[PDB]
Amino acid sequence: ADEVTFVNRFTVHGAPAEFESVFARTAAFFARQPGFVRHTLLRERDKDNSYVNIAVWTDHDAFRRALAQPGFLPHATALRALSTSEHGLFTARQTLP
Amino acid sequence: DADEVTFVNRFTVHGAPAEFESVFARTAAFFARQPGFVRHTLLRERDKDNSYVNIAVWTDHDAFRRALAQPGFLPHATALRALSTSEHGLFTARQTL
Ligand SMILES: [Cl-]
Repeated sequence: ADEVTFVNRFTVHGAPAEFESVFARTAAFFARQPGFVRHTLLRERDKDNSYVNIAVWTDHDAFRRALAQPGFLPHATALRALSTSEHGLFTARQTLP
Repeated sequence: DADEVTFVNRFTVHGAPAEFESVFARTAAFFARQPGFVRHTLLRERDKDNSYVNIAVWTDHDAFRRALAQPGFLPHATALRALSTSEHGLFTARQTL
């Protein structure tokens, strides 16, 4: 299978510190799932309420098994309370180096 | 500031995706010769032919800006403008695992 990259754009409606806490707990959850490779949370420079998360998984099935975990639900609910999300699943076509 | 910057550029490709990808490879190689270039990833949305995201990391904003100001960037920018629409943002990494 090929690696998949999940890209999630967040518009944060409450306090960014609270969002980062909730996000940190979400990321720790995913980080102990089989097939998790890496993640980066990015904050937009000219804004205070704009974030993008990039998460890499070994394959599509590992990503969906993680998302299907009942243990994700509290994290999904908390994130939904604090933010509007637009997400997509991608594959990498070029990487340099 | 002196913070590492991550440039996120979302593209809708209206010409041939193969031509878009080829132009991008040459664009990335140009950037790879620029001081302060860290890494480049071109992502394609799964089961869309026409939706891409470039993630480009630079040691700081000034190194990025200077790269975009080089005369050598112009042919690449010109080719991308012929083939795609795009929306960009500049970000700083907040969390990583
Ligand atoms: Cl990442």
